[PDB]
Amino acid sequence: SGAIYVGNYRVVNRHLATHNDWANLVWEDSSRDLLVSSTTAQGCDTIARCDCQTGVYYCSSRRKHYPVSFSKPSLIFVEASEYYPARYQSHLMLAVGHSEPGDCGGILRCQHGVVGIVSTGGNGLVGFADVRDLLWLDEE
Ligand SMILES: COc1ccccc1[C@H](O)CN1C[C@@H](C(N)=O)CCC1=O
Ligand SMILES: [Zn+2]
Repeated sequence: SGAIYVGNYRVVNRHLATHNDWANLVWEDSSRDLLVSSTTAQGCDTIARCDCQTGVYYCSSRRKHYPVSFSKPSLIFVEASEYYPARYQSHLMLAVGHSEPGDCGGILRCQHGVVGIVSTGGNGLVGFADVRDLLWLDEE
């Protein structure tokens, strides 16, 4: 589990969104595994606006932050889970790292700010849903 709190937005994995998220919906995209809801309180996270390919992510199944090298956002085939059919997930970045299904939500960050959140993985892989192209998270 986990979310990004930027401005008056909450960014979560679409597959982990709550009823309150769906009842206060700003935007959702199944192909990216992302959903954004509105918040009453202002958040403290800042979004990175860059093309970094190195950063650090939080892994809840190890209580640890790991430094990683990761691929550029791409269209990558993801194996069937309890949330999605085997399919093509867009704007996904992969790295070598430990990951398990409850780790979705952990933040990946670079020197510029938050890059994205854990969305996939398995066999020493971890996939991150990028958020750096969502420029509207910085306003309104
Ligand atoms: C962190 O992910 C894992 C970890 C260990 C093993 C397998 C995985 C999966 O890739 C994660 N997965 C895919 C998600 C998606 N974005 O399509 C939907 C829900 C899900 O369980
Ligand atoms: Zn960066």
